[PDB]
Amino acid sequence: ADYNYKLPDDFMGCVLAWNTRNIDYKYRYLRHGKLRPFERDIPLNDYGFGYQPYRVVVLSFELLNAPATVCGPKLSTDLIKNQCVNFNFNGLTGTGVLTPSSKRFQPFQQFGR
Amino acid sequence: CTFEYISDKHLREFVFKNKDGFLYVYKGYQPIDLPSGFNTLKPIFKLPLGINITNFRAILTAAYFVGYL
Amino acid sequence: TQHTSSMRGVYYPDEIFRSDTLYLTQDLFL
Ligand SMILES: *[C@@H]1O[C@H](CO)[C@@H](O)[C@H](O)[C@H]1NC(C)=O
Repeated sequence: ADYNYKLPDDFMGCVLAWNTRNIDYKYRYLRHGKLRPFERDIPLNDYGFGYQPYRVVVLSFELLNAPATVCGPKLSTDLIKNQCVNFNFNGLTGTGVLTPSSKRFQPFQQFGR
Repeated sequence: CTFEYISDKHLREFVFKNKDGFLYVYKGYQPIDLPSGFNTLKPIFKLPLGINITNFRAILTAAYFVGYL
Repeated sequence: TQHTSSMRGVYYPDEIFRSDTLYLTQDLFL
């Protein structure tokens, strides 16, 4: 957690790890300071083929800072105006009435506030 | 090599920031020794490259100004 | 030589539309 792989304190995502002893390395142990989160430095120690090695995969999600691309399987419907409906825009859910707008967004902007 | 990306009388100004393994770049332009005025900069891209940046250098083929955030 | 940055280096803080307000933000600015 100090010299190899640090996660931030505000991490949002999943960590998965499984045992692989049927198919079975190096880790840094001397450094002048820790690492910042998601930093990679590329003093080395070799693992002994002690416990059976595990494989670890970490999944990190960006929360709608850009137009959305990675969504689950859901079916889209037509949009209804001037009527009180439940709406769901890119996982953003709510209840209200939708109206055509005169606001002038810029191409990096996705929603108002 | 770990990351690669290829894409298709005036002042060009940029802001470079690095946090959480991400490198953010902002860019603005204005047509006019640094003039006094107000100008606002729009984001272009952030790169998910996880290295420490403590130095940098411009690449030339006549003046450029550097300030710190 | 050294010069001054007279009200330079302002960028849009996030990807959110805002209109006719005053917004306070805390970030890395010049
Ligand atoms: C980046 O390099 C500097 C000097 O080479 C070092 O002090 C710093 O700790 C490094 N960054 C990280 C996140 O370790």
